[PDB]
Amino acid sequence: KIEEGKLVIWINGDKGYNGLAEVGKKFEKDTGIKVTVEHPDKLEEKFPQVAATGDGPDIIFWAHDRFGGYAQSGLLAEITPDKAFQDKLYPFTWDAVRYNGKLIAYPIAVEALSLIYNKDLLPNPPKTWEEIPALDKELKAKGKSALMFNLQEPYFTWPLIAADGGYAFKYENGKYDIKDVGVDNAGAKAGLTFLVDLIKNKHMNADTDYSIAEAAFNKGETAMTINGPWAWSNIDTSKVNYGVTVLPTFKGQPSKPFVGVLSAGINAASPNKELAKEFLENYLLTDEGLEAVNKDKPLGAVALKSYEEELAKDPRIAATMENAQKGEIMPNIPQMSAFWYAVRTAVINAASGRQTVDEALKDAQTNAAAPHRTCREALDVLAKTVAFLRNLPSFCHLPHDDQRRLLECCWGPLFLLGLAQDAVTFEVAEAQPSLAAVQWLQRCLESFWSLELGPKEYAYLKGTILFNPDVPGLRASCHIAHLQQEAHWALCEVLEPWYPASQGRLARILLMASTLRNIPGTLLVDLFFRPIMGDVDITELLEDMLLLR
Amino acid sequence: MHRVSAALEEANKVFL
Ligand SMILES: OC[C@H]1O[C@H](O[C@H]2[C@H](O)[C@@H](O)[C@@H](O)O[C@@H]2CO)[C@H](O)[C@@H](O)[C@@H]1O
Repeated sequence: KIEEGKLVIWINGDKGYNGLAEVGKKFEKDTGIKVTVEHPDKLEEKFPQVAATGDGPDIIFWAHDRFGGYAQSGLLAEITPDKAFQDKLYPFTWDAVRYNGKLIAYPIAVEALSLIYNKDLLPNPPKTWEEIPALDKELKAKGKSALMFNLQEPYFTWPLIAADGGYAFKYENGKYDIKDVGVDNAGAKAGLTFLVDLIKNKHMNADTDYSIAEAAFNKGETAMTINGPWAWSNIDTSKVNYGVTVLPTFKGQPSKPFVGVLSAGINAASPNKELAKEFLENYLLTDEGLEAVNKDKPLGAVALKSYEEELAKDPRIAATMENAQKGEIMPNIPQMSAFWYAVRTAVINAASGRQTVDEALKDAQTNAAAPHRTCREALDVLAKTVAFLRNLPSFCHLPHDDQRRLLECCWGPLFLLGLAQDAVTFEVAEAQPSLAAVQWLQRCLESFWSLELGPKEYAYLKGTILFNPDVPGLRASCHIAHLQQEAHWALCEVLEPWYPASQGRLARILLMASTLRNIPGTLLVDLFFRPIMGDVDITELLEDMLLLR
Repeated sequence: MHRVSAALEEANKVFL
């Protein structure tokens, strides 16, 4: 349960975990305390998962922007660095780790996204984004690209989005306005609109991720790329003469990259708080310490004044700083999680074409500024759905095995059809279901709200969905089939007064109902119930309300 | 086994 006498450390996979491991070996040889450095995936969300239960690592490394939330949740311990030690680090990096007036982590280094270009290919990197498309046009003539960076993380595309006017939370009087979100204003829209047009014009792929971008650049397939200090290490070992410089300017204005401060926090549930402090203060946060780490993968501008002055001569670090000035420090408030997820969803939906720029930034702006009013409405619909089945003798008189069987694969469509008729727009704020699925869910749902069905149509349709003869191992299969046919005949008579239009309505409603049946029951739980009642077994819960279990 | 229509309309009233 977080073992005593040992020290487990978690750090992102793109950092110099090997260099850190070495500092751990030196630490282990001196104190006799084992130190294991792990780098799990989705660490950003995996830490809080276990941290709450009481387990997890003793020390956690990540940008300050997340620590604020972990603090509120009570997953971190307030560090106790004596005055003397504080003076060794820049007072500028101490604010990044200060939440509600308490230091919640040790500052390690300041990182900022910069433009990395291949000198041999581009002796002169572009000054503006606008001039990139044309630059890609000819580079292609030689089987090469112009720009290639990760599009799966809004962190990389933010500089462009905020360039014109986009921003997370308005800042005034040393305070953040959790209600003022600028992710769907004129500025943000233009920026993301440019990014999309780059994909549409085949100047960039939508599925491009971190790995793809890195490989493509280190192999000389792309002329430029956007990354942080940690990425300079792998480029060196590759035959590429790169150069780190200021990011392109969009619409005359500079790109404002979010500045982050790599920080180390101590788990509030660890019995090695002292062993931790000792390690982060007398080993890692030292000239030799940060050098070992930096040696593996660059840390940018280290918080340790002494070691910072040595690397200050590095032209690459200077570029990172130039870019950092143009940008702004990341907020560390609890809502930052909701923000990032909302933005991540918008950028990916727009790049993949599942949504338009306006549609994407529309939902993000609403989700970024998060009520579980959605879930509470799903619960009402579910209960409603139970009352609907308790009535309707046709279903109550069916064999119990059939009742449980029809329920096992119909509660989904039945429930969704309930949300529709109950007129409840949803705000999926999941601060892991696939975006494609979620997007498909709402499209179908909005399809019902625009078709404007009546009370009869809904009722007869529900019958068509409930009594499904195709359900494997069904006893009263023939009778159920006769029941579905009746509902289908009724659904038609309610649409019979026609001359022209009602004809395309039956096919429309029908196909729409079919898309409902193709929605993962698992997805429904994670989107409407889990967030309010933890893990849940709908089939089980429903058989209880209907006394079938 | 018939007139399931009238039944459905009545049973789904809870959603009005
Ligand atoms: O993409 C959203 C993500 O951005 C930041 O994460 C960065 C991290 O700070 C960098 O040091 C490096 O690891 O790349 C990450 C993005 O891939 C935020 O710190 C993070 O909370 C946010 O979700």
